Amino acid sequence: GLFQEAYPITCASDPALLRSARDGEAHARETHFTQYLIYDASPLKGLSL
Amino acid sequence: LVGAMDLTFVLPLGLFNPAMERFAAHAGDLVPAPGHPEPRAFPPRQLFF
Amino acid sequence: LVGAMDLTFVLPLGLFNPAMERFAAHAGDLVPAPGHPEPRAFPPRQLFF
Repeated sequence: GLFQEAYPITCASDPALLRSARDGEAHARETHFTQYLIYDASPLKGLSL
Repeated sequence: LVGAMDLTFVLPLGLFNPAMERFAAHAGDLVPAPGHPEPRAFPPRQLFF
Repeated sequence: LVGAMDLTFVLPLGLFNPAMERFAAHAGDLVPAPGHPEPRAFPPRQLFF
């Protein structure tokens, strides 16, 4: 309510994209033919749960 | 000394890849069985998280 | 103090992967000899462990 902001999470359009974006974004398949992916950018990134 | 951090989250759903990012990053990858349509070529409606 | 424990287990047979997940990670892999039918696109009837 202060920044009037929000954050994404780890989400994508395919399970194929969800698999290779696992262990982090060192090799994140961020985009593909029509598909896409969002790596989590958040105060909650880097944590477990 | 315990409490709540409330964070709203944003997920774009069913949007579409822009005109530049429609590549594959390698030739042979995300390939179907040879009698199958490769469903990654149409606009996505699914979402995974 | 040397004790006991039981666990129950779930194993799937014969199921079929959903259509978004029928992909392969790479194109050239799990290929037979060049005159052979590629039986990997068949309904799975086994389970190994």
